[PDB]
Amino acid sequence: VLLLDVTPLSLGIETMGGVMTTLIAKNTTIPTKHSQVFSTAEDNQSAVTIHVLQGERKRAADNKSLGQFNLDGINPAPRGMPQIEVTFDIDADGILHVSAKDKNSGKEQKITIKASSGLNEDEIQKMVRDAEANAEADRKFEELVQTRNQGDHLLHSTRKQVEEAGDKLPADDKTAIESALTALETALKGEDKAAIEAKMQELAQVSQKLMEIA
Amino acid sequence: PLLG
Repeated sequence: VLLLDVTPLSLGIETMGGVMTTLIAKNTTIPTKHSQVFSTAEDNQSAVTIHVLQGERKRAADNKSLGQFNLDGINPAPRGMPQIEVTFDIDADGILHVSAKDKNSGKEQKITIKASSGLNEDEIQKMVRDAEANAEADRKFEELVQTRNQGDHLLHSTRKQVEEAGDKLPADDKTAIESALTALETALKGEDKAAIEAKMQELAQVSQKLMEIA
Repeated sequence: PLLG
């Protein structure tokens, strides 16, 4: 009332692309508890890595690591189907508890992080200045990661549809699409957004018939 | 989203 325990920085986890996703926002009052359901990046994924982050930078690597931990025992499934509920709970005493539960398996790993873990009053002031200093670079990064994952999904999606299509697909139209997927997957290996979009553009244009079937 |  003359005083608040607040989170001086945001707390979250790394997600696909090397982006920090925020669970508890900067300048949140303690105690608190926020949960979010995540899934797998790839088919028959048997584990996820929960990499815990303190900071305001959109790039996982530019934020402060508080630890990591694995949740194994993910049963086979298509990617983006499993439910991994990640929850951050900070109690009154200043302790953070990150849990990851497979809502199928009922499996669960926790990690506990001392109130004293992370960046001292100084490193925090730098971190906030550096975030403002790089809202452009981080915008432009985020936009590319979005673009990549969109490309990635469109890649994996177009492969399923070709298998479930099979015989039903003109020889012609399959080749044209085998070429465009090979080109997209190569451009996803790069850092050039425009290049990714143009391979994505190429696939749309030559996929028209695969979509009807599908 | 998804984790690796």
